[PDB]
Amino acid sequence: QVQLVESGGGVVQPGRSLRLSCAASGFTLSSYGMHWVRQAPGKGLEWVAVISYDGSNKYYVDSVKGRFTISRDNSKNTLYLQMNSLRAEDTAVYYCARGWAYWELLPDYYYGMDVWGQGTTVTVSSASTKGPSVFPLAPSSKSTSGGTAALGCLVKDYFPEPVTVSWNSGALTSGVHTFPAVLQSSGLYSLSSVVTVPSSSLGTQTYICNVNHKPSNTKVDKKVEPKSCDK
Amino acid sequence: MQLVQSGPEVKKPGTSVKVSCKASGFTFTSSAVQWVRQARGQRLEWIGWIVVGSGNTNYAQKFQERVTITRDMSTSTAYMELSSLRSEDTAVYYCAAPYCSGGSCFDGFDIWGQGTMVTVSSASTKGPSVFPLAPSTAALGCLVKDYFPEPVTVSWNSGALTSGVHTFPAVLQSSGLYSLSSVVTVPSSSLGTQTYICNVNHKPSNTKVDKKVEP
Amino acid sequence: EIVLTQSPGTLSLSPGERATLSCRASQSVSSSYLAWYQQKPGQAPRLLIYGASSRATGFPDRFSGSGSGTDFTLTISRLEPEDFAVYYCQQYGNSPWTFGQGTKVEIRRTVAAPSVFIFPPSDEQLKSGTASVVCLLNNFYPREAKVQWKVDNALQSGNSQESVTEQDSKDSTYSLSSTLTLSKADYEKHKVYACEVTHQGLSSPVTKSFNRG
Amino acid sequence: NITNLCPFDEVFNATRFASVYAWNRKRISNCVADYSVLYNLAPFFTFKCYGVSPTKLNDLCFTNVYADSFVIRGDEVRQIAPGQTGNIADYNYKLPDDFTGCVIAWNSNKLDSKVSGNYNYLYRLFRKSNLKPFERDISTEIYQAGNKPCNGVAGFNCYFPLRSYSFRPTYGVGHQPYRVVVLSFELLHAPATVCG
Amino acid sequence: QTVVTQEPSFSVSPGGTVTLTCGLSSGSVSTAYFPSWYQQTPGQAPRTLIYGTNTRSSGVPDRFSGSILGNKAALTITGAQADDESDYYCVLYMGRGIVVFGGGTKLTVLGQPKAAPSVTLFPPSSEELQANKATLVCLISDFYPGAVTVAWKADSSPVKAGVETTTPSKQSNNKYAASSYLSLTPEQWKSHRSYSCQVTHEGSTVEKTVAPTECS
Ligand SMILES: *[C@@H]1O[C@H](CO)[C@@H](O)[C@H](O)[C@H]1NC(C)=O
Repeated sequence: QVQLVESGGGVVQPGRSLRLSCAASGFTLSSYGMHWVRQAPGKGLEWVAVISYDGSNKYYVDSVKGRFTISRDNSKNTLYLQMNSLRAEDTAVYYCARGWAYWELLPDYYYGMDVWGQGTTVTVSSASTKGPSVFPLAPSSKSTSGGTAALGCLVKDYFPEPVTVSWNSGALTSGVHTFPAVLQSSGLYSLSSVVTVPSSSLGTQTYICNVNHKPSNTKVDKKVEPKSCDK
Repeated sequence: MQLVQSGPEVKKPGTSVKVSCKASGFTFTSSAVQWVRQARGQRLEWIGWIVVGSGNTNYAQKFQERVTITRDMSTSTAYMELSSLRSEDTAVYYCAAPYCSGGSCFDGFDIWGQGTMVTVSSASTKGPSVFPLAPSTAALGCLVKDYFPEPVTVSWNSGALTSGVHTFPAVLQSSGLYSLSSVVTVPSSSLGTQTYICNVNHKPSNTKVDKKVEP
Repeated sequence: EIVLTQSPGTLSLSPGERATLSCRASQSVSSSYLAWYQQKPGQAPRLLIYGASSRATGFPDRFSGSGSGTDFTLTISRLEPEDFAVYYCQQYGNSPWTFGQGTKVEIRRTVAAPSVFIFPPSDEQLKSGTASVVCLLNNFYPREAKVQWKVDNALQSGNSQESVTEQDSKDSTYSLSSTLTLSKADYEKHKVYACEVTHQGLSSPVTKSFNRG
Repeated sequence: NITNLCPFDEVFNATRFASVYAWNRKRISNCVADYSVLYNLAPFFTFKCYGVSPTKLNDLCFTNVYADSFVIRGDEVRQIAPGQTGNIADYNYKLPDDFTGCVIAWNSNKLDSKVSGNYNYLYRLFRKSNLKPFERDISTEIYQAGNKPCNGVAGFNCYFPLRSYSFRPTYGVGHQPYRVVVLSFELLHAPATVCG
Repeated sequence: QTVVTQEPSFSVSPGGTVTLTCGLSSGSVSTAYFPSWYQQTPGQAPRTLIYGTNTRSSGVPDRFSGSILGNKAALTITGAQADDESDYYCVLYMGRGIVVFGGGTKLTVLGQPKAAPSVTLFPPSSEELQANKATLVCLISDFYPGAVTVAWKADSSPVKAGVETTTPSKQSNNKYAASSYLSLTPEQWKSHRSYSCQVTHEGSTVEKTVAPTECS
């Protein structure tokens, strides 16, 4: 089955270098040209690089001239993309696409791409990797004017994405909302996980949220209690 | 060097339009052509561009629709199609094209046309009403109303005497019609001697009107 | 795209001039993508200077100019007599290829008094076309012209026909007239007519039509 | 003696074809040629030759041959010929005056045209020269009429050429896609190649 | 440098026929440029729709057609269906290594009507305040469509400092949700008597307020 595997994505410090790898299953890369095209969140797709079926010529876009390299290996059927002199604007998800062949002789300035793989994300970030900060989120005493109230955990100032949040060791799944994290002014990440439960459950069930971060290898458990504004 | 257009048109308001530009004096294997709009005492407006390498064109914001151009590679001519132009388009169209020979040539539009007369109205071409003007050192003249937009020429019985002739232009009226006049002042206090004329001719429907003027 | 609106408007000049023609630009238009066309009344405009770069193939010398990417200028010095007509800015490069406004030139001369005379309508209007009063002037210099009327117990300006000619070949002089068409079938409600024209050197003339019928 | 033949069916019966500009240039060597089977084709069949009687070839033993073929709009099949003027002749493909051999033309109406119309063939339009017969020319840069440096903006007088065809599903024979193959074998007989 | 222009976004009721246009600001578009049309759903890989300007990709339903109109590549869709709402992209070719995309167009099918938004606000926790740091979280959930505006008031005065917004994201219930974070110090959090987050969605304005006295 014609499938492409992209690997090497991740978060790197600015100005460094890396090698993105693409493996092809189903056919031989020597019979087709290949495309790397990137897409940034909140942006549109932007053309990055291509290689023809013969390896005779190589073209790039003006923004990337003289700083990155593309190469291919017919023996093991591999496609290598060398990233050098990285800058923050290149944080995006990249895809490898396959186009028409010399098998089907078509005019020059070849027509490109028919299907592609999942791609992989890269983040050129200067922020350092440090563990998350976890706090509870208790609805106000005046915020319980309905049959259901929302309570949660707020995680902030952690790096990098992703981070996993669970409730009562995964025992609760209904009513849980994990809003996506956003990058702040400091270049860090923060989000909140909020679950809705009815008024009778307040004070009768113990609720704990578990936060796990693989890159920092950090696991934290935090109890959630609706602040009883008594006296 | 030579660029020829179509003739005058008195055409009904609202079917279609044919207009032509034929060129000569240069290699018309590869060139460009331009079409513009111009009305009397009025702004100059862009219409379209083509030429014979490929059917390609663009149009102004007011003319994307209802405007088409035909290459017509034969005879070095090109045509253009109430088209679907409203009544307020009694304007001159002209033609434009640069000189080219061999492929590399000039940039500007030096070869230009001569103009075409397209008129949309009630379409009632009849002999214009011509009226005298008795004088009151003095002056007097000739008037014409119901004065169809064909260029009408008024003479002074000698094909001469241009010492104060006042041929005035034409303007739209409430009925959509066009009126003009021609008035001359007398050289001296000699109104009791010598007579002039209001000879007026109409060429398309050849009608000749003749009369004396006397106080 | 269209903010051309050339600065020179109505200017009159005698031979021995320092005329400056200037096109404004919405954006920085590349050189050789401009044109200046000379139109003469009665014929098509001609191409003289393309892109403020060089003159045409064959045309009079001693006038040419190069301008900036937004302010495109050229100079006219000691013009020969027949170069008195309109100019036009023409733009390339950017679709749509819009055009300019136009600049007019003429010569000083006097204005004092064009129209100390008047002509009443003829008596054949009872069965003629339409009751129109003719009010003429001769040798008025400026383009601007204000004409007023005073009809007997009638103050309406819905319909009024005025015709103006161009400059005179012999003396470069304008001249116009007002052919005011009004109600013909009635011929009763309008007895007293007037055709007044005002100029600074003309003061307040008098135009009292003789009572008709 | 030998029972080995020249592979020709793969060209005549090809999976797909070439474009108007550019072409395949195929080389054949060390085999026997029997063009009698070439007689078997559609009745719309044009086979006109120069330099030899059309049937007296199999006994000949001349040198190498070159293979190339493409598709052209219907009328100008006459326009391709030795040394006469023409836009395709002076811009895409010229044939030497002293050429030996010939070309084969036939109709491909049903195989090519689609109901909506297939846009896959196209030819150069603004070459500022007249290319010699039989030299390669592949290029994609936008043409410039000279004068001032348009600088790759595709504006006035700086035109991108080509203007691919239409190939309507139904149309007159004048604008009907025709498949043509140009056959060229050399001479001087010393590198004897194919023979019979 | 050539730029390809596209319409931002269209919304059409189901079952209709709509046209999408891709144009060139520098000149005419010919079939030589070889227009191509692709579709993308966020977070997934795009799928080939149209190449050849009249040829549909393998397995593509015949409800989509491609053509050229004037100087603009045109895509015609007949029988609008819910799954068709997505981003759409045109691809144009300049010779030998210059291929460009358009501005993109988001196509949405007019299906479910307006959904009432839900506002929930959280003042800074006691532990966070003890950490000499304050953040108020005003979250919006179950709003449709995603066109949303936010504002913050302290003692009825607009506040633009310390505010960060989250882009709305589609939820499992075919709705959008997001939140806003107001970052303030405990002293200035005590400075004002009240703090409110206001949300505007399709002309509907919702205010939600807490006061420091509630956290005392
Ligand atoms: C191509 O294949 C068909 C199908 O058998 C055959 O009839 C025809 O002769 C072949 N073409 C040539 C040139 O032999």
